[PDB]
Amino acid sequence: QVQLQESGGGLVQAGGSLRLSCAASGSIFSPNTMGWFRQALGKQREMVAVISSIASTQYANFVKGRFTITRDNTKNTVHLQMNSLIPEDTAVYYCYAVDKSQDYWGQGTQVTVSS
Amino acid sequence: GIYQTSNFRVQPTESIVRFPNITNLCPFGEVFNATRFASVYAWNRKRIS
Ligand SMILES: *[C@@H]1O[C@H](CO)[C@@H](O)[C@H](O)[C@H]1NC(C)=O
Ligand SMILES: *[C@@H]1O[C@H](CO)[C@@H](O)[C@H](O)[C@H]1NC(C)=O
Repeated sequence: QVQLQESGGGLVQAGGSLRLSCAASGSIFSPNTMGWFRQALGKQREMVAVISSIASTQYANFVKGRFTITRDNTKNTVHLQMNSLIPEDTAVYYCYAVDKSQDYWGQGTQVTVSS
Repeated sequence: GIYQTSNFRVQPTESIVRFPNITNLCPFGEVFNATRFASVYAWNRKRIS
C-alpha cells in the first residue's frame, strides 16, 4: 500500500507562488516516473508535468514557461514550484506515480487564486 | 486325504488417492478482491507459485 502525502496548497492572490509536494513511502519497484494531473470541477484531467526520474521533460503547453518541478533522489520526494498563478490554472491537483507494478494517486490538494 | 479346492484372496475395501496438498493458501484474494486496480498501461502482474 504505497501512500502519497500531498501538501502545499491554500489560497494565494494573483501573481503569487505556491509550493506543492508529494512523497512516495512505498516499496517503489524499479525507478519510477512521477506525474501530476490537474482537474477542474466539471472538466477532465489535464496533466501538468509527468517528468520521469531520469529525463524526457514531458511538460504541457498549458502553463509553459511558469511551472517547474524538482527531484530529490535521496528520499524520492517531489516538490512543485508554481509561479505567476492565474485564476484560469486553478484546479485540483493529484500527484501521480507510475512505478513498475501499478500506479497510484493522491488524496487531493486545493489551489485557488483570485483577485 | 487332503484336497485343495480353491484359492482365497482379500479384496481392497476402499480406494484411496492422495497427492501432496502441502503448501500455503495462494495469493488470489489480493488480486480479485483488491480495493484498487492498476491502469491499463502501468500493468500489475502478481506472481503466483
Ligand atoms: C492443505 O493443507 C493446509 C493445512 O494442512 C490447509 O490449510 C489447506 O486448506 C489445504 N489445501 C486444500 C486445497 O485443502
Ligand atoms: C472477497 O471478500 C469477501 C468478503 O471478505 C468474500 O465474501 C468473497 O468471497 C471474496 N472474494 C473471493 C473471490 O473469494
